[PDB]
Amino acid sequence: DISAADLANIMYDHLPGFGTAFHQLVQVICALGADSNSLDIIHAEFQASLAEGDSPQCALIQITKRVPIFQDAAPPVIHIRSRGDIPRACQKSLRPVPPSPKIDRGWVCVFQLQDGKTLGLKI
Repeated sequence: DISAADLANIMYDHLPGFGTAFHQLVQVICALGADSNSLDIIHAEFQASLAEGDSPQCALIQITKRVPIFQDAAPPVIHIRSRGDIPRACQKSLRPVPPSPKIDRGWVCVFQLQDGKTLGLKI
């Protein structure tokens, strides 16, 4: 079996840019998949509807819609020290967090500052 880190780097390589929301989503998919022994499934859903099939971003989103661990799953909260600790490329994807945010509905994660303020990352 493939490690979360390795599968992540494989995914990163298909992604335009750096530190985008889709990067953050890769990190979320690989973490949550690892917690569930689903990295196999995920790796294959990424390749199956990769070619062709969908764009890499679309293979990612399709993973959050098709792979069972993500259905009705709340986005993970990531605690950060400052508003600066959010990758610049994520800035144009940040939104206020609504009630009951869902990963399969596009919410990558929720950034929780020290002041208590939250910023949601949406794809």
